[PDB]
Amino acid sequence: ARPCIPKSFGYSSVVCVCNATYCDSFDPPTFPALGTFSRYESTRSGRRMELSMGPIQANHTGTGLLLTLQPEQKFQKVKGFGGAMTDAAALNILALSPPAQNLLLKSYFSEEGIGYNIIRVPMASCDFSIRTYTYADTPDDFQLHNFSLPEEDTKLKIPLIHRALQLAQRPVSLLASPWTSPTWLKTNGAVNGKGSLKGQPGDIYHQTWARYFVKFLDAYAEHKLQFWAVTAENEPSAGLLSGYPFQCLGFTPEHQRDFIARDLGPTLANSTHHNVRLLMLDDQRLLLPHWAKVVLTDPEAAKYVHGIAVHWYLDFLAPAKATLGETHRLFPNTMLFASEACVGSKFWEQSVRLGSWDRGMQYSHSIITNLLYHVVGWTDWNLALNPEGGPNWVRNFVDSPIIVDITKDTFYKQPMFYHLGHFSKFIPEGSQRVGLVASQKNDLDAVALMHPDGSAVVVVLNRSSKDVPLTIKDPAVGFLETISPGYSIHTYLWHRQ
Ligand SMILES: *[C@H]1O[C@H](CO)[C@@H](O)[C@H](O)[C@H]1NC(C)=O
Repeated sequence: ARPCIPKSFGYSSVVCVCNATYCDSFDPPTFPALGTFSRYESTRSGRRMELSMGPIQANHTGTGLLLTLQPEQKFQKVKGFGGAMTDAAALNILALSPPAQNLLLKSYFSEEGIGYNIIRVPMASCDFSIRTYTYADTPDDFQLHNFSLPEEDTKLKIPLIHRALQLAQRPVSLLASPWTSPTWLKTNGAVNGKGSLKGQPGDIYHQTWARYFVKFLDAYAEHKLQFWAVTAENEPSAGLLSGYPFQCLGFTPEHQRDFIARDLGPTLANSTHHNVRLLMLDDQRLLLPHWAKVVLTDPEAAKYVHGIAVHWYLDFLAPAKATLGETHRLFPNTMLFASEACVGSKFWEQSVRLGSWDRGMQYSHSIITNLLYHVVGWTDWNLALNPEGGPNWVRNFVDSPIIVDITKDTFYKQPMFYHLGHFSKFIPEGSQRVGLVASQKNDLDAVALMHPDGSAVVVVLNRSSKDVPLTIKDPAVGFLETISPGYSIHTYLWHRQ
């Protein structure tokens, strides 16, 4: 194990420096006997996922807040955690020396890292690319004979994905999402701007688009990479806003409904990739529960939809109860998955804030809220960016857990990285969220889950400045006496047998 090498850039906290020959890492996991718990702590004051151990006694010496585990109250099962392998992220990673590259990849997917098991893959270009393009830019090739993968996939994205799964501690699932389709298939013949597919669901246009997903999946299959799921379109509501800058393809909720039912679903279901999951929406949760009602209430469409994917930033504000909550109630069997979660856009804030503890807290808090509202998985945006928040052919407006400084063969791990880690590293796929009852009103954000092996995992986030005394109870083991320091994030682990 190697500790974090702190560096400050004038913000609330520090970043962990990593170069070609050094990067903070964890030792293989070793779970303690019954009556003992493990604590991983990170604090704005510097500490980064530091490990410590303590006892779980049958005696309760705490007189403050009490969180009781209710393993019997069971909810959703976790799919996993990850990030997007965009053109930008791959260019930044591939800009470091090979040795540095592996330390970065291990940071994310290795047991020595935080164990990512999900990777979102853009289908062709998006705003985080250094050039506009699709897999079939040659006009009027409805049978997609010239469909092919550019250097971005074959030289950048794909090789990095392979290297990721190799280092991968756990099985990694791949999620694919399109931004725009060839311009000749669109009403406005542009990669961006207000424009949807031409004609209506069912014609040669929509059929050509549907085929495109299959062509993508084949091309990747040819490269020994199979996907777990695909989104019907990235942020489809954006393609309805006149003059949208990023590559898009607008779909009204009705249009997505007819498209899934008429073209995408049938075409996918009739291909050798029929086992690939189809996720709808993949947009801001403010569009729920409406978008859900329009699509899922149509059997011809619903039968093809495995789950609803949501985005929603952090700098802004949204009500989870009215959005994720209501949607689960109306459709309890359609999983909710977070396909994109970024932050750092406030018009007054710098795009990339090296060491910002606030942005980290926004991730852990947002992940906790999602978990409390049935979400089964999390997919961060760009896996890595430069200090300017790029490259982005349109404009930099978001941060990233890892920032690469190309000119010094070094990369920085932001508070964001560890906050994500507090979850992704200790919540393997298959884990199931369970009850965690607070004895009284408090200022902490907590969530409990049960590993597939039965052990317990509890994350406690303290966004306040004051230290909060806390007692955690597992009816089967006893009481865990601890303290949640102001501006900290904890993750407890313990055997229940
Ligand atoms: C960065 O890695 C360690 C950590 O600070 C440092 O000692 C080393 O000199 C740096 N790498 C190089 C070769 O500059």
